Amino acid sequence: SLYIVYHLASMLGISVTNSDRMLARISQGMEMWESRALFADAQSSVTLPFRHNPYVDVR
Amino acid sequence: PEKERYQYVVMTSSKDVLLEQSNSSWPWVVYRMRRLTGEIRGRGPSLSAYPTAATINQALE
Repeated sequence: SLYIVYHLASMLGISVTNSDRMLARISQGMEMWESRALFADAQSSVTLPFRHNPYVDVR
Repeated sequence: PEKERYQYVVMTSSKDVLLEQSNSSWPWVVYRMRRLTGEIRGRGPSLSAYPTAATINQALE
């Protein structure tokens, strides 16, 4: 949710943010919460294996 | 009895019998090197090797 808030603010700020430095910081907040949101979603379960393993499947 | 132990028949796929005999032996001798219990056909060392061969051939391809 917080990642979407920053990302949407980044899109609006293209036209309405006064300072380039301020827009850069908003975009930095977008990227920061994107990684944290991705980690939080991903770490809850194990990583699934590949479905295609040629050197094993050929046996 | 021993002299009649092996019953031998030659016929066609439409069940037309061409020859019937009874002898003390039959033409065939069957070889096995090793055998898994419950199976009549054997399993030899080249059968043990083929999964390894399959991996090698895939690697070379």
